[PDB]
Amino acid sequence: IDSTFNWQHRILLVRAREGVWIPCSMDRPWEASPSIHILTEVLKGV
Amino acid sequence: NYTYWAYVPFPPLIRAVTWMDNPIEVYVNDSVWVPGPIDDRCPAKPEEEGMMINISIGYRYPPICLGRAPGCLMPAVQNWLVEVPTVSPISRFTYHMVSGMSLRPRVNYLQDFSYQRSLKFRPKGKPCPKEIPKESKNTEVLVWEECVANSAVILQNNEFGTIIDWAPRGQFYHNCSGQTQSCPSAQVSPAVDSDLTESLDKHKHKKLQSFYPWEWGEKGISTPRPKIISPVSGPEHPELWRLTVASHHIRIWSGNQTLETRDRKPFYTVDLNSSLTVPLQSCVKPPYMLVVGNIVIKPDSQTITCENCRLLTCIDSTFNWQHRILLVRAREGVWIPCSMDRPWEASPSIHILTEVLKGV
Amino acid sequence: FIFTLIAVIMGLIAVTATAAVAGVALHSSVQSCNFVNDWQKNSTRLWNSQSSIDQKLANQINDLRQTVIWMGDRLMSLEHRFQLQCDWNTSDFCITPQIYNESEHHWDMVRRHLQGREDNLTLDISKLKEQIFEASKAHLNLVPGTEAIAGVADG
Amino acid sequence: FIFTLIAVIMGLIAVTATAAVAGVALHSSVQSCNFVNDWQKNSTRLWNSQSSIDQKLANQINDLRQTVIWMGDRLMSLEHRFQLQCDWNTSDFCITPQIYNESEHHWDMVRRHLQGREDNLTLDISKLKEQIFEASKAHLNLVPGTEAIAGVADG
Amino acid sequence: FIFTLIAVIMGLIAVTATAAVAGVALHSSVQSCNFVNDWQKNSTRLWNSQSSIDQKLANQINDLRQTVIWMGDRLMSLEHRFQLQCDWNTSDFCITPQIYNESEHHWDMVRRHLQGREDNLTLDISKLKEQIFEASKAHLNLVPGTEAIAGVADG
Ligand SMILES: *[C@@H]1O[C@H](CO)[C@@H](O[C@@H]2O[C@H](CO)[C@@H](O[C@@H]3O[C@H](CO[C@H]4O[C@H](CO)[C@@H](O)[C@H](O)[C@@H]4O)[C@@H](O)[C@H](O[C@H]4O[C@H](CO)[C@@H](O)[C@H](O)[C@@H]4O)[C@@H]3O)[C@H](O)[C@H]2NC(C)=O)[C@H](O)[C@H]1NC(C)=O
Ligand SMILES: *[C@@H]1O[C@H](CO[C@@H]2O[C@@H](C)[C@@H](O)[C@@H](O)[C@@H]2O)[C@@H](O[C@@H]2O[C@H](CO)[C@@H](O[C@@H]3O[C@H](CO)[C@@H](O)[C@H](O)[C@@H]3O)[C@H](O)[C@H]2NC(C)=O)[C@H](O)[C@H]1NC(C)=O
Ligand SMILES: *[C@@H]1O[C@H](CO[C@@H]2O[C@@H](C)[C@@H](O)[C@@H](O)[C@@H]2O)[C@@H](O[C@@H]2O[C@H](CO)[C@@H](O[C@@H]3O[C@H](CO)[C@@H](O)[C@H](O)[C@@H]3O)[C@H](O)[C@H]2NC(C)=O)[C@H](O)[C@H]1NC(C)=O
Ligand SMILES: *[C@@H]1O[C@H](CO[C@@H]2O[C@@H](C)[C@@H](O)[C@@H](O)[C@@H]2O)[C@@H](O[C@@H]2O[C@H](CO)[C@@H](O[C@@H]3O[C@H](CO)[C@@H](O)[C@H](O)[C@@H]3O)[C@H](O)[C@H]2NC(C)=O)[C@H](O)[C@H]1NC(C)=O
Ligand SMILES: *[C@@H]1O[C@H](CO)[C@@H](O[C@@H]2O[C@H](CO)[C@@H](O[C@@H]3O[C@H](CO)[C@@H](O)[C@H](O)[C@@H]3O)[C@H](O)[C@H]2NC(C)=O)[C@H](O)[C@H]1NC(C)=O
Ligand SMILES: *[C@@H]1O[C@H](CO)[C@@H](O[C@@H]2O[C@H](CO)[C@@H](O[C@@H]3O[C@H](CO)[C@@H](O)[C@H](O)[C@@H]3O)[C@H](O)[C@H]2NC(C)=O)[C@H](O)[C@H]1NC(C)=O
Ligand SMILES: *[C@@H]1O[C@H](CO)[C@@H](O[C@@H]2O[C@H](CO)[C@@H](O[C@@H]3O[C@H](CO)[C@@H](O)[C@H](O)[C@@H]3O)[C@H](O)[C@H]2NC(C)=O)[C@H](O)[C@H]1NC(C)=O
Ligand SMILES: *[C@@H]1O[C@H](CO)[C@@H](O[C@@H]2O[C@H](CO)[C@@H](O[C@@H]3O[C@H](CO)[C@@H](O)[C@H](O)[C@@H]3O)[C@H](O)[C@H]2NC(C)=O)[C@H](O)[C@H]1NC(C)=O
Ligand SMILES: *[C@@H]1O[C@H](CO)[C@@H](O[C@@H]2O[C@H](CO)[C@@H](O[C@@H]3O[C@H](CO)[C@@H](O)[C@H](O)[C@@H]3O)[C@H](O)[C@H]2NC(C)=O)[C@H](O)[C@H]1NC(C)=O
Ligand SMILES: *[C@@H]1O[C@H](CO)[C@@H](O[C@@H]2O[C@H](CO)[C@@H](O[C@@H]3O[C@H](CO)[C@@H](O)[C@H](O)[C@@H]3O)[C@H](O)[C@H]2NC(C)=O)[C@H](O)[C@H]1NC(C)=O
Ligand SMILES: *[C@@H]1O[C@H](CO)[C@@H](O[C@@H]2O[C@H](CO)[C@@H](O)[C@H](O)[C@H]2NC(C)=O)[C@H](O)[C@H]1NC(C)=O
Ligand SMILES: *[C@@H]1O[C@H](CO)[C@@H](O[C@@H]2O[C@H](CO)[C@@H](O)[C@H](O)[C@H]2NC(C)=O)[C@H](O)[C@H]1NC(C)=O
Ligand SMILES: *[C@@H]1O[C@H](CO)[C@@H](O[C@@H]2O[C@H](CO)[C@@H](O)[C@H](O)[C@H]2NC(C)=O)[C@H](O)[C@H]1NC(C)=O
Ligand SMILES: *[C@@H]1O[C@H](CO)[C@@H](O[C@@H]2O[C@H](CO)[C@@H](O)[C@H](O)[C@H]2NC(C)=O)[C@H](O)[C@H]1NC(C)=O
Ligand SMILES: *[C@@H]1O[C@H](CO)[C@@H](O)[C@H](O)[C@H]1NC(C)=O
Ligand SMILES: *[C@@H]1O[C@H](CO)[C@@H](O)[C@H](O)[C@H]1NC(C)=O
Ligand SMILES: *[C@@H]1O[C@H](CO)[C@@H](O)[C@H](O)[C@H]1NC(C)=O
Ligand SMILES: *[C@@H]1O[C@H](CO)[C@@H](O)[C@H](O)[C@H]1NC(C)=O
Repeated sequence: IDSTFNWQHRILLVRAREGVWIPCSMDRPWEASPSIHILTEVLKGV
Repeated sequence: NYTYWAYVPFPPLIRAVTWMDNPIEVYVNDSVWVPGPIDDRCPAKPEEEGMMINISIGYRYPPICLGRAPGCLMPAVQNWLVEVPTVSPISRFTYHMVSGMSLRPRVNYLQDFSYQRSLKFRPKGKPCPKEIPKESKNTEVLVWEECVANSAVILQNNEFGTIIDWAPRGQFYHNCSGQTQSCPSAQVSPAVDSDLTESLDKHKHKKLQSFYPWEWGEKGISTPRPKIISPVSGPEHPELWRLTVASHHIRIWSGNQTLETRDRKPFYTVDLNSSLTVPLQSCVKPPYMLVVGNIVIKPDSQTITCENCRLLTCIDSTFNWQHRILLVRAREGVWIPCSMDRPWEASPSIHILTEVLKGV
Repeated sequence: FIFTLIAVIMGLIAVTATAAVAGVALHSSVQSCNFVNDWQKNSTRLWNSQSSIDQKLANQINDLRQTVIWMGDRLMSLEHRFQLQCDWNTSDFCITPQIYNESEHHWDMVRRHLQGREDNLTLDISKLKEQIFEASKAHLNLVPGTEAIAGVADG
Repeated sequence: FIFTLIAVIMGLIAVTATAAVAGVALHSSVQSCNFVNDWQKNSTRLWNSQSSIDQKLANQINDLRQTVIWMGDRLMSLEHRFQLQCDWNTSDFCITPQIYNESEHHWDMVRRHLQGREDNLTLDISKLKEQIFEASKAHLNLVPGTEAIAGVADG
Repeated sequence: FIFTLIAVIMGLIAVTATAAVAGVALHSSVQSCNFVNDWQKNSTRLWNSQSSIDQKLANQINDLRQTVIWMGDRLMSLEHRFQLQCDWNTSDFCITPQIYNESEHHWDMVRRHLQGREDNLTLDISKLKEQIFEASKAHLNLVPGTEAIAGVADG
């Protein structure tokens, strides 16, 4: 804020927000590791 | 070969503590004479003290160094005096004085070796008393209280920065206002550096005699709180004096001021005698350490260099002031490239399948 | 943030002084990751073996500013470490999949960073960390390379 | 907790303002995980690229209450992130194996949570986190499903 | 560091009191890791389900020394956990690959540690953590054993 400020406007104090939870859609089921994905790649290259 | 960036969270490196840091903890082992924090224990690794090291590091802000070298604060003896008024015609006061190694003010060579003073950046706090308290209590107990002086003393003013201290410094002087032209205006220090080193079992005596009453100023049982004001503004450091005070014994004095007549004029004598010294120990704790040796600071390149310095944790009276002390801390994480003989891998999953095929 | 470590093989002083000899070669050129591993090994062990905060010393602290600033740096470092992608074979420190260029980061900048400098000739950590973040995604590195899949699929 | 970020691609203002357009769709309905990934990508990059605490600003702080409270929130969040189970393919944020119901959590509650509300019509985070905790055990999710095992074992 | 948890299945009092009956057997001899898992299950769930710091209570705190000391212990605990090597099948708590000897650590030392003692007859955690750190390297445990490799290559 400096002297160019116009007091026809208001000032609100904000902060960057903490973590949030959101539903999220995927095209395939949840997986923990790509281990099965790796084995598929090996068998498709043989 | 394949070179990758690696992050090392806990490198075996150190960096210098600077005047832009906030104060650190220095522990003394005797709470009777010195305020806290207190720790009477010996260092955890007494056999690791004094291990040699070569250091070549940089800095962003001026490092905190003690000793007699460019960029380091010089140590010198400071005196603290307790004045007890005496209701008597022969003796006017009784004194209890403490002498210890402290920080040395810069000297006004223009005048009779007075202190260089400053009035910039005066801090909030209780002012130092201009009058002697009339209610003495517990003369055997010394009470340390933070006090703001009328003027700051300058500890350093050069290309390494400007260090000023708003704690009071006490000396003996004569008022000289409203007096004849025979009143001396020179300040007098009751104890000198040799009073803490040359003898310890021998009795020490100091006698100050003049035609004018002796005044003590500036008053206040307060310890140095230096701070940088140029080229950067940092916080006060009231713990640096704790390191220097353990490098020598502290001397305890007692005495009085008496009035007599010489040449038909009033005569005032201050007698101080001491037969007591107390040894102290001052230590820092990990991740902090002390670097002791021939420390060289080059401000043009902002480099700290020393050959054959020792790493220490505690300062005691065996310390030799031909060396300097640099305050350091264990460094934070660092980034460095390192090379591998095979490409980067996330998991050994492919590696595991190799021994399965060869196992068959 | 303050510990008393009596029963450890090496204290802070011995860790710092013993590694300084190998630190000379670390400041001169790029070393192998095995050399880097042996250099930081004892420091990592010491900072993973403290038991609890020394309560006798901690309860005497009056000014908390230096402790809070120190804790903020350690918390920030831990948050960044949780997001890094590291090679499986080294666990003491993290080797990222970002290749060292030496045409963008000359060794003089790295040497200045190793000495604790922050001038304009020093390696820029914020710029480097952004490059490493947008190159260590799990969808670019977790799956092994094309040649690696075909290397083992022979049998 | 206090940083001066000069050498970064985007600042906090640019990150907040540029993402607000995509935040309109995020408040209206469930989006794909790629949409969510693109929305938070620059914010995550910014909060992983700070170098060190600005000492010039940090040493001037007088009241430490707000800083300590902020750091306590960050420490609590990092502790909870260490316990979460996440899909391997996304590393910027964590996708849990907990299925969204929409019969227990209507979208209005989710929208109120995204707006930063804490009334009794908002999503209950403590209740949700208990549900996610007792459904994301490593002995229930680490081993791939029966169909996945039989799917690849054809050859 | 200060939370108000109304919408949780169990509070701190219920967790402590209900687990005390099984804690008797835990103090007398070595139990199976499944017994340990069931003993700490509700405590881990409670400490992973807090939503945010209660601001009404946090802004009233005057002396921060105790809170900062508590946060320092939490931060140090999280840093040490980040470098621990844990069995894949248990995620609530970490099982290290370090074998219990019972010729170096008698059960009396372990029982004293479980009661919260720190005398010279108690288990030395700093000494134990150094042994666990020097035996849990990724290049010693990540690759399965020789018999495991040969025990599956039959088909
Ligand atoms: C805080 O920490 C400091 C620094 O460690 C301690 O200071 C030490 O204090 C002790 C006790 O006051 C000092 O020890 C004294 O030294 C003198 C004799 O020692 C010298 O001579 C012998 C003989 O060869 C040498 O071995 C020794 O190294 C010294 O060169 C005497 O003043 C004292 O002797 C007393 O004990 C002996 C028994 O051993 C008797 O014969 C004597 O009559 C007398 O009773 C005493 O030994 C020591 O020098 C100090 N260390 C220093 C200055 O570095 C503080 O005590 C400590 N404060 C606390 C804990 O409150
Ligand atoms: C290793 O780094 C070099 C040099 O990096 C350069 O210097 C650094 C200090 C940083 O400032 C870098 O941003 C800077 O590029 C990389 O080589 C450089 O590659 C870029 C991109 O291809 C070249 O820019 C070109 O410039 C013009 C348009 O401005 C056109 O020819 C091209 O379209 C292109 O954008 C740049 O000239 C080039 N520099 C040199 C000296 O060759 C190099 O890519 C990198 N190695 C990698 C990533 O493997
Ligand atoms: C998705 O969520 C629905 C609805 O969830 C309900 O509302 C939420 C806001 C929370 O309060 C939930 O606790 C609450 O159930 C789930 O459907 C619900 O399933 C439960 C359990 O099967 C049903 O309870 C039944 O009630 C009686 C005894 O009280 C008996 O019929 C049964 O034994 C059973 O306990 C509940 O009626 C049912 N509600 C509805 C509207 O169908 C649903 O399971 C969940 N989807 C999942 C988990 O895939
Ligand atoms: C389980 O622990 C035992 C006993 O551990 C002993 O007591 C603990 C409280 C600690 O102080 C340990 O450091 C201490 O060893 C281990 O057995 C011990 O093994 C060591 C090393 O092999 C034996 O030391 C021997 O001593 C002499 C030389 O001093 C020579 O015979 C050998 O070269 C060797 O160094 C020690 O005698 C032995 N103690 C007993 C009672 O048998 C044991 O190894 C460990 N089990 C494991 C690791 O599987
Ligand atoms: C990290 O700490 C380890 C110890 O945990 C240090 O390794 C030790 O180094 C010493 C000194 O070289 C080795 O002693 C050597 O033993 C024989 C004779 O007994 C001989 O080779 C040498 O003359 C020397 O005395 C000691 O064995 C070794 N201990 C080990 C490997 O377990 C190491 O130096 C430290 N490194 C750093 C970078 O701090
Ligand atoms: C993961 O890291 C480990 C530990 O560094 C690697 O094991 C190391 O493998 C190298 C290469 O074979 C060994 O060096 C060689 O060992 C013998 C010593 O007699 C000899 O052939 C050579 O002179 C050379 O020094 C090294 O000893 C070995 N280290 C240990 C502790 O076992 C391992 O290769 C890495 N795994 C990867 C990259 O997949
Ligand atoms: C996150 O930051 C990235 C940059 O790191 C932003 O992506 C950038 O978006 C702009 C605006 O769409 C892209 O500019 C485009 O370039 C060409 C010019 O011919 C044209 O397609 C458009 O007219 C536009 O000007 C820019 O390329 C792109 N940078 C990339 C992809 O590297 C992004 O918008 C930010 N997202 C959020 C949600 O904050
Ligand atoms: C893990 O995540 C990555 C990154 O999101 C996934 O890669 C993405 O795969 C999708 C599906 O094939 C690609 O979308 C398609 O790409 C082309 C674009 O010309 C076209 O076929 C379609 O219009 C569609 O957009 C996407 O480009 C690709 N993204 C990247 C950055 O490579 C990957 O599939 C995921 N792995 C899983 C789920 O196992
Ligand atoms: C940890 O908390 C769980 C709940 O989240 C506690 O488990 C609960 O224990 C009670 C008492 O044993 C179980 O009630 C029992 O249920 C059946 C009839 O439905 C029968 O066996 C008994 O008559 C008794 O009523 C309750 O079902 C069970 N809840 C579950 C498994 O979800 C557990 O005791 C707590 N453990 C510790 C160590 O604090
Ligand atoms: C990973 O941990 C899980 C969870 O503890 C282990 O699953 C457990 O496996 C044991 C051994 O088979 C099961 O015990 C048996 O279950 C039935 C109960 O009717 C019966 O066959 C036996 O009387 C015995 O009690 C246990 O139920 C099962 N627990 C769960 C929650 O499914 C699993 O084996 C572990 N994986 C490893 C060690 O590789
Ligand atoms: C610090 O540097 C000095 C000077 O380079 C080292 O002293 C040399 O030590 C070697 C053996 O290590 C001797 O052969 C030389 O004669 C020494 N003097 C020189 C080169 O002038 C010292 O070893 C280094 N390291 C420390 C103190 O840990
Ligand atoms: C010296 O003694 C005088 C009294 O003789 C103290 O008081 C000062 O007196 C002078 C001369 O009248 C005034 O100008 C000052 O303003 C007086 N000071 C105060 C605080 O009232 C004087 O303070 C003494 N000086 C010292 C250094 O102790
Ligand atoms: C003021 O102090 C001096 C110096 O300490 C005192 O003179 C000492 O008196 C004692 C007690 O009789 C003797 O043991 C010392 O030998 C004397 N010292 C010297 C240097 O002469 C003096 O008595 C004190 N005056 C008072 C208390 O009025
Ligand atoms: C300064 O000298 C005085 C005496 O002039 C000392 O006071 C005496 O100390 C002895 C020995 O402890 C006691 O027995 C006497 O009772 C004390 N008083 C008198 C009047 O003799 C005093 O201790 C000396 N000061 C210091 C600091 O050593
Ligand atoms: C990789 O090998 C080359 C060729 O020998 C060498 O010049 C280079 O320094 C090595 N890279 C490293 C050690 O990072
Ligand atoms: C660093 O800044 C100084 C400021 O005096 C300037 O002279 C020098 O050229 C700069 N170096 C760079 C940008 O590499
Ligand atoms: C929320 O609380 C208000 C309190 O006035 C109440 O009227 C309303 O019904 C509540 N809504 C719920 C419990 O969904
Ligand atoms: C523990 O310390 C006490 C101190 O009195 C001693 O008697 C005892 O033997 C010690 N026990 C040990 C070292 O196991």
